[PDB]
Amino acid sequence: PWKKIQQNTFTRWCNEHLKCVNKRIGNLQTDLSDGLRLIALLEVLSQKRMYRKYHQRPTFRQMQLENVSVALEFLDRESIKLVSIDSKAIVDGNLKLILGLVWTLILHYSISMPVWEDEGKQTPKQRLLGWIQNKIPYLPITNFNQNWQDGKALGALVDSCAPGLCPDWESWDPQKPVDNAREAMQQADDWLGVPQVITPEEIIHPDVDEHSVMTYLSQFPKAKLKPGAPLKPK
Repeated sequence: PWKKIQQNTFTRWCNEHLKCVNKRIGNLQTDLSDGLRLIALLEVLSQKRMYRKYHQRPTFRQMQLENVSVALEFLDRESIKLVSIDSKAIVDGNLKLILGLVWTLILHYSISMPVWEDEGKQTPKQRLLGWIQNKIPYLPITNFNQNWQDGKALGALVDSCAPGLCPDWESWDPQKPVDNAREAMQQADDWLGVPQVITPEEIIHPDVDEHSVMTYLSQFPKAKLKPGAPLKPK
């Protein structure tokens, strides 16, 4: 069951981007095969259009391979190195490899490229880990799994971005993981506008993979306080 968390998160992350161009993925293992959603997703992330024309209604496997080819040449031109990916992998629904592709895109567009203020030559994992640490310097943040399990750090992070959103996170009962996670995230979703690409039940699970957590947490650096945010002190 928990072995679907990365798939779930990666799927939500894609939909969050695909909605603006009115598209959505139902099944990650099969909905990027005709290459149309993959192309759409790339156009949104890079804000650039494809180098050549593609088939807007690929019924045949050939047209799908050609379609993914457009998406893959696009990545090749942007100098975005992919891991063990060919068109055949996407079109045939090789789950493990398309997930690798999504993480590659997530890593590139969400952590490597973006401009981040709040001051936070280093691996992407280090950059995000550095930004987060700077936000809550009173918690030893060294990883993207165990540090978030009790759900208190999530409250600490949200309140750090907008002091007053979760002011008494420190007094939160550590043995109520989901309630802490939900509270923190729902507030981040509401007033910091970060989508819950990973759910509170998943973020605290013992098996949660660092990638899923990084995908969700990679959304805080560019987050901004909304107007009318209910803030309460001590």
